[PDB]
Amino acid sequence: QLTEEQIAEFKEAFSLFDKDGDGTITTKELGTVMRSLGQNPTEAELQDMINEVDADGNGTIDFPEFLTMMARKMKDTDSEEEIREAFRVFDKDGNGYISAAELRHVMTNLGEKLTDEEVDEMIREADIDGDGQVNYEEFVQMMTA
Amino acid sequence: REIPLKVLVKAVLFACMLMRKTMASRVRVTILFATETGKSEALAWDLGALFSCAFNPKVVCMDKYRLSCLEEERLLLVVTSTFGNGDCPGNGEKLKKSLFMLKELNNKFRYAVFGLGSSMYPRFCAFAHDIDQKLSHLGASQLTPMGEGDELSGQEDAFRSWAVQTFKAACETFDVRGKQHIQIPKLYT
Ligand SMILES: Cc1cc2nc3c(=O)[nH]c(=O)nc-3n(C[C@H](O)[C@H](O)[C@H](O)COP(=O)(O)O)c2cc1C
Ligand SMILES: [Ca+2]
Ligand SMILES: [Ca+2]
Ligand SMILES: [Ca+2]
Ligand SMILES: [Ca+2]
Repeated sequence: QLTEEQIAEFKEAFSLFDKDGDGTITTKELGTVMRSLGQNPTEAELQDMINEVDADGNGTIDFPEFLTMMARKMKDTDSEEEIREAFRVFDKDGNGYISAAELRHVMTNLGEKLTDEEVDEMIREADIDGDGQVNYEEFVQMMTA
Repeated sequence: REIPLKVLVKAVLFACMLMRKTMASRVRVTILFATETGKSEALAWDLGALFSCAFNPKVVCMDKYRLSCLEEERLLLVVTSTFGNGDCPGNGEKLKKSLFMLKELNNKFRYAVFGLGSSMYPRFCAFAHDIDQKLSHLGASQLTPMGEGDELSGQEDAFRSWAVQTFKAACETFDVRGKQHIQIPKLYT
């Protein structure tokens, strides 16, 4: 598994955390995004996470450590639940559908305020049955390409 | 400007894979509630929000709780009102029958209790006091003293007061790293 396409997406995903663009993710840059997503880890837990992915034990996470992890965790079974936990982050009402607003919400929380247009397209970017929404089936199909 | 959904999704999958692990390594906490008009359940899920800042809380109605569990708990929290004459709410009689039948407990876990009541009645928060007194007898260590939210004199205020104090104590007996710096909700100031 692992096609340059997927790797390249994981790099841009990595960048989302490495906001300052130095090539490493800090315990600080991690907390910021997790709290943006409604996750509430304690400072000591933040270092745990950083320490788990940090293979060179140098204090932070570089893309390689990020790729190393995601590539492994992806091809696994736990993904089942994890991918689903990823859905909930978006589906706040747990109605089984990620509506336009919900997607807006998360983005604005990530400090990314977009017009209602680019948001509706950011959806049809995976809306199999064109219902202007992303269900679980379409969400999981979008994670595993 | 912007991040393709397929990318963002991979990033949030990264965070989720991390929270899952630190969460399963936190200490489990069981929050039991019994309620007739729903005020105990609301406070119960509020207790869960506050406890989510350091622990792995679970909110569970008294009638869906299997006593067997008492033998594996680390910390049991109870939020229930009282009725009739020291009577339990509807969804609390099943557990009531049990807890008072139970003569022994090997796992001397930690527990704290908070009951909703109303000063008007002579048997104030009697059901909450009933389970609270029963647990000490059984051997469990009272984390914090039983609280009482008087329907007439600021229930929430009392709850929140007890919620926060019971939490700062839990972060203590369980050795919670960064104890004094955990950012809790805004309502508990
Ligand atoms: C018929 C009736 C009997 C009650 N008896 C008591 C009582 O003996 N002791 C007490 O502390 N509160 C008593 N209350 C007040 C409830 O404990 C209080 O209304 C509580 O807010 C309801 O909580 P809940 O929403 O969690 O069920 C009684 C209320 C009603 C309507
Ligand atoms: Ca960085
Ligand atoms: Ca590193
Ligand atoms: Ca939804
Ligand atoms: Ca759809």
